[PDB]
Amino acid sequence: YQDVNCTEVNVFQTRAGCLIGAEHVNNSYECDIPIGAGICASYQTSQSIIAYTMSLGAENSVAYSN
Amino acid sequence: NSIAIPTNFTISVTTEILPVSMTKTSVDCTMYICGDSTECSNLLLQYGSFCTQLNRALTGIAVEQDKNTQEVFAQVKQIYKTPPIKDFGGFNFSQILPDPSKPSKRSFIEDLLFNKVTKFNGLTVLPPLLTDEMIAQYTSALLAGTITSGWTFGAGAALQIPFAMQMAYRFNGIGVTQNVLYENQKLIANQFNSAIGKIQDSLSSTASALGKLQDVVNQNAQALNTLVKQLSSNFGAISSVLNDILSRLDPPEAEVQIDRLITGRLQSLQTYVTQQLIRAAEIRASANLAATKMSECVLGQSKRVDFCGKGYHLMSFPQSAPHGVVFLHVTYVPAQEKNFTTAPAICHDGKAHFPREGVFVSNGTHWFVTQRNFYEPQIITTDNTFVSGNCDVVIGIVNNTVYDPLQPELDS
Amino acid sequence: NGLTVLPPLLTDEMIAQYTSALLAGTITSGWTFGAGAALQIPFAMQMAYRFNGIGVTQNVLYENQKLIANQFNSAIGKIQDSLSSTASALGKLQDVVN
Amino acid sequence: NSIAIPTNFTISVTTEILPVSMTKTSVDCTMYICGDSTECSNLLLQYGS
Amino acid sequence: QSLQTYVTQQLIRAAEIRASANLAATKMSECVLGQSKRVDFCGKGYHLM
Ligand SMILES: *[C@@H]1O[C@H](CO)[C@@H](O[C@@H]2O[C@H](CO)[C@@H](O)[C@H](O)[C@H]2NC(C)=O)[C@H](O)[C@H]1NC(C)=O
Ligand SMILES: *[C@@H]1O[C@H](CO)[C@@H](O[C@@H]2O[C@H](CO)[C@@H](O)[C@H](O)[C@H]2NC(C)=O)[C@H](O)[C@H]1NC(C)=O
Ligand SMILES: *[C@@H]1O[C@H](CO)[C@@H](O[C@@H]2O[C@H](CO)[C@@H](O)[C@H](O)[C@H]2NC(C)=O)[C@H](O)[C@H]1NC(C)=O
Ligand SMILES: *[C@@H]1O[C@H](CO)[C@@H](O)[C@H](O)[C@H]1NC(C)=O
Repeated sequence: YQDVNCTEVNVFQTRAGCLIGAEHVNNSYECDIPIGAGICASYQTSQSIIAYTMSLGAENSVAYSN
Repeated sequence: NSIAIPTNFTISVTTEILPVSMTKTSVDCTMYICGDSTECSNLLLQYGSFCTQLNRALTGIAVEQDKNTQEVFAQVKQIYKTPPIKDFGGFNFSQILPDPSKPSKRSFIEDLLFNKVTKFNGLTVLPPLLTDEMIAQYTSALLAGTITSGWTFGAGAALQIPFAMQMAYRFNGIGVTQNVLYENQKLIANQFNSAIGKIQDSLSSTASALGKLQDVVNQNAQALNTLVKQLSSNFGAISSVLNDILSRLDPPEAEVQIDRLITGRLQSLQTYVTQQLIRAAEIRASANLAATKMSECVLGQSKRVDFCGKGYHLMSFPQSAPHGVVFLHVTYVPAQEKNFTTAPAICHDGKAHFPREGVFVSNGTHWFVTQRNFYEPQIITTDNTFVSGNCDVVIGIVNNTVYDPLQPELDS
Repeated sequence: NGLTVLPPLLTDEMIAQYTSALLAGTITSGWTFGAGAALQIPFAMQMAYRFNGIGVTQNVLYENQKLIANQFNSAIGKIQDSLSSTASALGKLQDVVN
Repeated sequence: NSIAIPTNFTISVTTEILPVSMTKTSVDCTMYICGDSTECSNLLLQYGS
Repeated sequence: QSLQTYVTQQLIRAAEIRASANLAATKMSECVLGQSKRVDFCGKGYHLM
C-alpha cells in the first residue's frame, strides 16, 4: 500500500508504504522482487513470501599493506 | 628542428557531474481526470485503453530509473573497505572516504554535494530501490577497491598493492617512467592533497557546480506543476471543477461538459507522459555514459582523450550525489617546458640510430635522449637506441656519438 | 505564421576560427594541445610518434618519408574530386536540412 | 605454419560527415494557432498552458 | 494538436542530433586531439590522425 501508514489500512513497515502478507526477515539476501527504499521480497523459507533489506554483495576487507 | 619537452608537472583534479536518475513519478490517470466521480469515470471508459496505457508508460520509466542507478553504481561484486591504517604513501583520501561519525556513512565531499542539490490529484512519487545509504556503500566499495587494489578488482579479485606502486603503473600508462613518481613522490602526494582541498572549496561556494543535477530536478518539478495547473482549465466547459458541473446539471447536459474536461485532461496527461519519456531517454543516455565511465575510468585507466578530464588520465574516484554521480578525475598535466633542438636520428659510424623510447634533444652543446612527457636527459648509448639503415636516408639526421657500455669493460 | 529561425551563437566564420585552431594545433603540436598547452614538435617527428601508436616501427616513416608525404597529399587531392563531383557525399547534412 | 606480413602501406584519408546541430526554429504558437484575432485568442486561453 | 505533433517530432529529432553532436564531440576529442586505438572508430585502417 504505497504512501499509506499501516494505521490507514502479517505486516512489515517500509519507507515505500505498508507491506501486508510478507514475513519480515532480519537477514539480507540479493534482490529478487524489488519493493523500494532497499527492501526486496522473495518466496523462501514451509514456504512463504519474505521481505528483507537487500544485500549489496559479500563484504570484504582487501588485505592492503604498504 | 625544435621540440618542447616538459620539465615539470602538476597533478590536477577535476570534477565531472552526470545525472543518473530522475524522480520516479506515478500518475493515476483515472483519479487525475475524474477525481472521485462515478459519472466522469464511466465516460472516461469510453476512451478504452487511453488511460491505462499512460499508467504503463510511466511505470516503464519508473522501472528503468532503478536500472540506471544499478548499472552505474553496482559494478562491484563485493563491498570493499579500506584498512584502519591509512598508509597510502602520503596520499590523503580522508575527504573522499566515508565518515564513520555520520548517521549515513558518506564522505565529506559527498555531504557537500547533497547539501547543494535541492499532490492529492493522483500524483505520487515512488522511492528509489537503492537508498542514499546504499549508494554510499557502493561508492565506498568502488573507492576502497580503487585505492587498495587498483584495477585488479575490476577484472577479477582485488589484489592488494602499495598505493605508491599503483601510482607507478598509472604513470607508466601515460608514458612517464615510474622512477619519476618515486623520485617525486612527496611532490605528487602534496599536489594531490592540495587538489582535493580545492575541490571542496569550489563545491562549497559555487552553487552552479551542480547545475546538471539541479536542472533535472527543476525540469521534473516544472512538468508536474504544469500538469497540476491544467486541472484549473475549463477547456470549453462551464467550469474546471467537476463537482460544480455535476451539482448543477442533469446527466444529459452534464455529460457534455464533462466530455470537454475529459478531453482536455486526457490530452494533458498524454503531453506530460510524452515529455517524460523523451526526458527519460536523455537521462538514460547520461546514465549509460556514467556507467561507461565508471568501468573505463574508476575501475581501469583511460587512454581515451578527455574522456576522464583534460590531461593524461591517472585514476578517478566516484562520489554520490542526489540523482547522479560525481567523478573526481585525477590527471597528469605537463606544467613547465623548455625549447630543445631535436633530430629524428643520430649518425655514429654511418649507421642511423633511432631512440627505442623518447626523443633526441640538444641543449646547444650536447645530445641526449629523453622521455617525451618529461625532461630527463640521458647519455645516448646503444642501450637507448636501435640501428636501422644508414645516414644517407633520414632527413634531418645529425652527427653525434653513441656510447657503447661494453667498450670500457673490454678496454680495461 | 509565428514561425522564425534564430541564428546560431557561433557564426560560420567563428566555427572556421575554431576548426583552424584545432587544425593549427593538430599540425604544429600533435595531441599535446589536448593535454596541456601546445608543445611544438616537427611534423616528421609527430607522424613518427603516430606510427609507433599503430605499432609500426618509426624508421618505417623516415625511410619512406617522401612516399608517405606524397600519399597524404594525393589522398587529400581525391577529397576535392569526391566533394566537387558528387553532391550525394553530403547526404547526412542535406537529410537533416530536408 | 603460415603468416602473411604486409610489405607496403597505403595512407588513406576518409571523409566522415556528421550532423552537429539543426536549424534553431522557434514558433510563436499564439500567432500560429490564432493569428491577429482577439476572439480566437480568448478561446485559446481556455487551454491553459 | 498539429503544433504538438511538430514539437514532439522536433524533440525526438533533436535527441537524434544531440546523440550525433556527442558522437562528433567524442570523435573530435579522441581522433583530432589524440590518436585512437579504437578499431574502425576513425574509418578503415589503423588510425594516424
Ligand atoms: C616543480 O614545481 C613545484 C611547484 O609546483 C616546485 O616545488 C616548489 O618549490 C619552491 C621553491 O622553488 C617552494 O617554495 C614551493 O613551496 C614548492 N612547492 C611544492 C608544492 O612543493 C618543484 O621544486 C619544481 N620542480 C622542479 C624540478 O623544477
Ligand atoms: C588529511 O587532511 C586532513 C585535513 O583535511 C587532516 O586533518 C586535520 O588535522 C589537523 C591536525 O594536524 C587538525 O587540526 C584539523 O582540524 C584536521 N582537519 C580535519 C578536517 O579533520 C588529516 O590529519 C590528514 N591526514 C593525513 C594522514 O595526513
Ligand atoms: C657528418 O659526418 C660525416 C663524416 O663522418 C660527414 O661526411 C663528409 O661529407 C663531405 C661533403 O660531402 C665530404 O667532403 C667529406 O669527405 C665527408 N667525410 C668523410 C669522413 O667521409 C658529413 O658531412 C657530416 N654531416 C654534417 C651535417 O655535419
Ligand atoms: C621557445 O622559443 C619561442 C620563440 O618565439 C619563445 O617565444 C618561447 O617562449 C620559447 N619557450 C621557452 C620554454 O623558452
